[PDB]
Amino acid sequence: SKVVVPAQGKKITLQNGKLNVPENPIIPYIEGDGIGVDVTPAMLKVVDAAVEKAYKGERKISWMEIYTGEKSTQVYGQDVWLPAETLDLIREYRVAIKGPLTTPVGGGIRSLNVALRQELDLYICLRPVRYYQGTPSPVKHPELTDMVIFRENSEDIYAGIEWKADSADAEKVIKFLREEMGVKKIRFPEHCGIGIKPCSEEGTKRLVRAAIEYAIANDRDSVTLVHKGNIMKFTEGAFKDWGYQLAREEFGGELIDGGPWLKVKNPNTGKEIVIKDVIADAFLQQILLRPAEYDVIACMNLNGDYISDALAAQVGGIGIAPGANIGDECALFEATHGTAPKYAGQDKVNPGSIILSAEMMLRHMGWTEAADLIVKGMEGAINAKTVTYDFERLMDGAKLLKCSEFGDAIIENM
Amino acid sequence: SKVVVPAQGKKITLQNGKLNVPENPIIPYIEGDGIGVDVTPAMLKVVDAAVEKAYKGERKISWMEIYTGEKSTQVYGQDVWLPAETLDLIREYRVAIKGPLTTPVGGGIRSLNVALRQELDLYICLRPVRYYQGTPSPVKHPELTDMVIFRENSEDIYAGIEWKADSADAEKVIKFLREEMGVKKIRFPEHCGIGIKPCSEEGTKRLVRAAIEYAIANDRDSVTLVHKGNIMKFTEGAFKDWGYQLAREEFGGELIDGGPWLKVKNPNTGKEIVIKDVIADAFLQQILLRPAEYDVIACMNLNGDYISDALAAQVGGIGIAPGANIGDECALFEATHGTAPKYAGQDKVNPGSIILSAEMMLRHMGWTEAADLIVKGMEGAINAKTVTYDFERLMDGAKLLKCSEFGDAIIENM
Repeated sequence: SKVVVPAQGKKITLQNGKLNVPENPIIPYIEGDGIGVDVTPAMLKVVDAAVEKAYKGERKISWMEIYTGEKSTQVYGQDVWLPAETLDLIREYRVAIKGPLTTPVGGGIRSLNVALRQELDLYICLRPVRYYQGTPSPVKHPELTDMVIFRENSEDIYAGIEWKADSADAEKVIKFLREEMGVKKIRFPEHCGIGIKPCSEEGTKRLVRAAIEYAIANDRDSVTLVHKGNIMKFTEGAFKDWGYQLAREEFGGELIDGGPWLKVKNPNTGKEIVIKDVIADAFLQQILLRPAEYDVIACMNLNGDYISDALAAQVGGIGIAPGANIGDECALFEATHGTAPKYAGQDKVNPGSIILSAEMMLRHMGWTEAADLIVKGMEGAINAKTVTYDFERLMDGAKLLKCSEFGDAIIENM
Repeated sequence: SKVVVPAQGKKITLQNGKLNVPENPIIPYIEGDGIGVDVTPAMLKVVDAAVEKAYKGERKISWMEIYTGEKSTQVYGQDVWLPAETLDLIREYRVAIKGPLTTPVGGGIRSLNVALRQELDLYICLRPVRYYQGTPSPVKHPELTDMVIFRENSEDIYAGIEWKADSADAEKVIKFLREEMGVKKIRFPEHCGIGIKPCSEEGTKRLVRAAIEYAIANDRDSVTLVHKGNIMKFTEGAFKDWGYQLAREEFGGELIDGGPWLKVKNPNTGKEIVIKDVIADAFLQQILLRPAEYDVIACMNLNGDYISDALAAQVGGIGIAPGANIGDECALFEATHGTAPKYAGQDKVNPGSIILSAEMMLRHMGWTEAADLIVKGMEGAINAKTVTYDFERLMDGAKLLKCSEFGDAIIENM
């Protein structure tokens, strides 16, 4: 209704579990607030150059701007932060990409990024983190990290189920817990906020299934379920058990030694994938001390959030980390950093996160060639030390490029 | 009743907020399971040598063994994992120290370490992490880390309030949430485990109060409240607001710029302590990229758990990290690592965690001199590269010592 659909261009189609991508697909993009105004132009330009180069003019993306966040209120009016037609247009065109998003405080508005994930049921937050050679790192051996994070997106304490201290609601549920359920375990029941943490069987088996499948499809070496199950037995500990059960039941997993670890034979390469588990706080220690031992990771919403932010910091990629939210019916690729308003409009932030999310988008579309040209470009620009301000501070002998120019530097190394 | 109280020795007394420590105090210690059998002898020996050296024979600790964990079932019978008299004896003698503890699986027994903390209301988990010069680290600059963690111990999802998927209880609370509270936000209400997350005003203001107080008493530069409040507004976000409120209300905090940060003038050194906050997942990134910016940290139970484990890994101290659980009526110092049963009895694990917890014990008792001799010993043994197996693997040119012998090496560098 305020989105203008491209006259040239054809909708991607879902013909039962498989994308049928035309040569001129319409892709919805959300520009993003803050520095989205800098990074999203850089991404449209390098993706265009990568499909122009890989398919020699046969394929072309018809980009369609849709709205969410601060720009949505400037287009539809001050009150609409998430238009109902963004949800419909992402549902319809199947794959979309977005920049950083501002959620307002003061108006009872819950996180717009988590709202897109939940409203569209994009239950997989996929976070690949690997080291790009030559980026400045705080650790001695960043090259040892090559992990892919499957974070569950639709349950955990992120479901937003909570009531304020001293609200009627809070008083009411605390009353139910103490009188009807007999909980004598709340230390101070007055002036007390309450949050609900759900974890279901369906919720964890659909995310773990996608994790093992990813591991078979890419011949990864192991799947690690991380959980804090010693303290949370019926939510986090239920996640590890349902995950091992699904590896037994659906993938024909077998005990290594006398457990708990399983082996799943890859039906294509013949190799064995270890299904193991580690407690979440020991895992935060293990990615730093023994990163080469881990590969595909499956975990719940909050842990997945902490794990990927932590891992993206140790490989030097807080600003070049890609991400995707994948459901059964659509997928949303995204800059995983914030809107950083102080730099907005200055053409200086790193466009690397949304560009590498666009290569995840292209690879998902089946446009592997265009996608390999982007990570080729990326490795070469970073190796050339022809780099953005955030990388140049920490490097010696680098050439400082604006946001837009690092875009050109990715095209030059293609 | 099976503890034998020392014939020589006198109880420490609490004479309103202040410990009155005799020259021959009786200290309860829990030996610990697993490698507790190796580390606790090493600690009794170096603490004895430190008080013998500092006070030239005037002071002496009368050690009293009390029981919890696997050793408790060998002394009181197979069913008693936590004797009621351990709780009483720690309450009574005021300060105790413990080794690692085995919680059994299969018998519905919840974490014995969290049970001691809750049952005794030791609401402060204090975790000091600093780098000891010369220990092998995975990061380029471990020397930049000097932080003290005030983790809340009595609320959060750690209160153990949860019900199994498909249990009657679970069905009942899910029914209450959907019908009486109107929650349409649980994605799959069948086969669903539920955990409760409480956060009260009293609970967070008593921990934040102790954090600021610590900062005044030791002239630390800042107190950072870390929370995941953008998603959990009424538990984690309530923690940051109550913490800033307490810094305004009780410490006379003033706005820096136009907020949110506050300044608290130290009434003894005249210096300004910054009260700031950072989101928990960005913080996990910031301790690795800008560790020199943080100092005292205040946070809830789960975050505090993750933060300290992560920070102890980057300074090389997964096995030499000390810790304390402090309440208004008693304190329990502890090895913060696990029972590691494969090494138990072999005299090879690092006794460093429980020894540095004993220096926290001595400092708490007011025996500062004996306590400075232990960290003097520690720095010198580690600097001598006269070290335990876990440190020697990662170092070149080290001399390998058994557990007991690293104890002697701490006494030799005193």
